Order: sequence, then C-alpha cells, then structure tokens
Amino acid sequence: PEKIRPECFELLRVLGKGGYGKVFQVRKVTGANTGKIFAMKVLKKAMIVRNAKDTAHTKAERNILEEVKHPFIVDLIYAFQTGGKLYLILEYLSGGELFMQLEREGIFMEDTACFYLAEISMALGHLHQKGIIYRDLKPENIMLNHQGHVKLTDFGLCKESIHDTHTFCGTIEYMAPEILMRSGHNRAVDWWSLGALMYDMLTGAPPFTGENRKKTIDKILKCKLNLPPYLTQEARDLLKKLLKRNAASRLGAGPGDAGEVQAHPFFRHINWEELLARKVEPPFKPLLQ
Ligand SMILES: O=C(Nc1cccc(C(F)(F)F)c1)C1CCN(c2ncnc3[nH]cnc23)CC1
Ligand SMILES: [Zn+2]
Repeated sequence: PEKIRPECFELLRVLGKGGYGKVFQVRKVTGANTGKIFAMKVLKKAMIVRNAKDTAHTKAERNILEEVKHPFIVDLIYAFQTGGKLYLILEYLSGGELFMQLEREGIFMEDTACFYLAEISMALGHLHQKGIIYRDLKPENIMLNHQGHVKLTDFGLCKESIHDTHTFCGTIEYMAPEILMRSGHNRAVDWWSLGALMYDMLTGAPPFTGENRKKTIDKILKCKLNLPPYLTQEARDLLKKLLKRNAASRLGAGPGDAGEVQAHPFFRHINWEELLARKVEPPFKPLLQ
C-alpha cells in the first residue's frame, strides 16, 4: 500500500493563494504516477472551522466529486489530511480559465459560445444526477484542459481572496435571484447561471450589472431582460428561457434537466455523442496558442 504524504509532491509553481490556503502545480516524485503533474490545494483546517457555512455540506460535495468520472468535470484524485492541513490532489489543467478567452476575444461568435455552453450543459446534467448544484458559472469558474475542452473546477469552499456566509464573496453577477435572496433554491439556479454566462459570451458583459453591489442585486432581482437586436433568434430564445425570475419555469428546471436545454434549437448542430467523446474541435487550442 502506498503511503501518500505531502513529501510525495515537489512544488513547481503557485497557481493561487487566499485566506483558506494555497494551490500549487506539483510533480509526484514517488509511487505509481512518478513524474506526473497535478494541481495540489493546501487548505488550513484552522481557517476552515472559522470561516464556514456548513462543513458537512462542502465535505459531502467533495465526497461525491472525488467519485465523479466525466470528461467535463475536474478529477479530484486524492484527498488527505496531515498536520493541520487538508490536501486535495487534482488533475492539472493547463488551458487557463474561460475568462481569459473571453478577455482576449471580447465577445464570442455564436458557434464558439455554443461549443462551450454545450459541453458545460453535459457537465451540469451529470452533476445534478450525482446530487451537486454548481451555483456559479462565472467564466473564471470554468477551466480548459490542454485540448481546449471544458472542465468545471469550482466546488466546495469559497476560493475568493477578498471575502464578505460566502454567497456574496466575489462577483454575484452570474448567480440566480433566489440564491441572492436566500429564499431557497435547487438545480434551476445552474440553468440561470448558464444563461448569464451565455449573455456575457455574446454581448461582453453579464445580463444585470450595476454601478455598485446594491444596484447590481436590485437589477438581478428585477430581472428585466434586455435582448440585443444583433443576436440570432435562437440565442435570444434560449436566453429568455434561462434568465427567468420564476426558477421552476426555466428551461432545464423540469424533469428532463439538461435534456431540456440540449434540445433547444440553439444547439441544433451539436452531435452530443461526439461532443462527450471530445471528438468536436474546440474553438481554441491552448497548446497551439
Ligand atoms: O483553487 C483555486 N484558487 C484558490 C485561490 C485561493 C485559495 C484557494 C484555496 F484555499 F482553496 F486553496 C484556491 C483555483 C482552481 C482552479 N485552478 C487550477 N489550475 C490548474 N489545474 C487545476 N486543476 C484543478 N483546478 C486547477 C487554479 C486555481
Ligand atoms: Zn468567501
């Protein structure tokens, strides 16, 4: 049996740092996967007990996450606790954030947006089946692997550096009204957020923005959707079906879940079997760019 220790990993570079802890790119230097590169998160258990909402919740989420096998969800490989720290060993993802692609491109062609949103919808469908709600599809929460395919990566504890309960840490621009109102929610919040992300991809900004936090929340709650005249009929129709205040009435909120969204005419050109098999050419290939 292999004894996993922090000493099994050499540190290569820092990928992130915050109040809860720190993320490293690492190389495993002993055991079966000697030489393989991973992402290693190191969380301060002392900090976790302090800043929290429900550790049982986030623990259960990571418990499920560890067992998930899906091409568009991050692989949480090992998890162990020694010292006063929690170590999470994940697959290393070299393609950067979807945020970075949007920053570069300004806005996406509809075919580009369609590709990413399609892969994301399959990840969401799988998550819901396994009992996970993603909550927040801000483009920083979606990474790309070396090929340019989506990996959902933001689970469990709040990874923000500047905090605020952790609902309002970081941008709330992609989160459903009922999360912000703390009025109770379910997987329908994910289809809202997919819509907010789609809107950002196609127009350059999330749907509801304010000069400050208070005004932004007010706009999200009012949910007065402004549909740009320059987007296709299919894009506008999907957006109006996702970005609805009535959570129950969102496309995807019914019993078919992701199947409802995937059937929409906006995705008419997607071959879902090829997409899942990652046989569809991504719009952007990190290794080549
Ligand atoms: O966790 C992160 N940031 C962060 C920021 C502050 C604090 C903390 C914490 F306390 F949790 F440790 C974490 C990001 C997660 C996604 N990232 C990955 N980068 C590369 N391979 C990856 N494989 C899986 N994820 C990635 C980049 C960083
Ligand atoms: Zn926080």
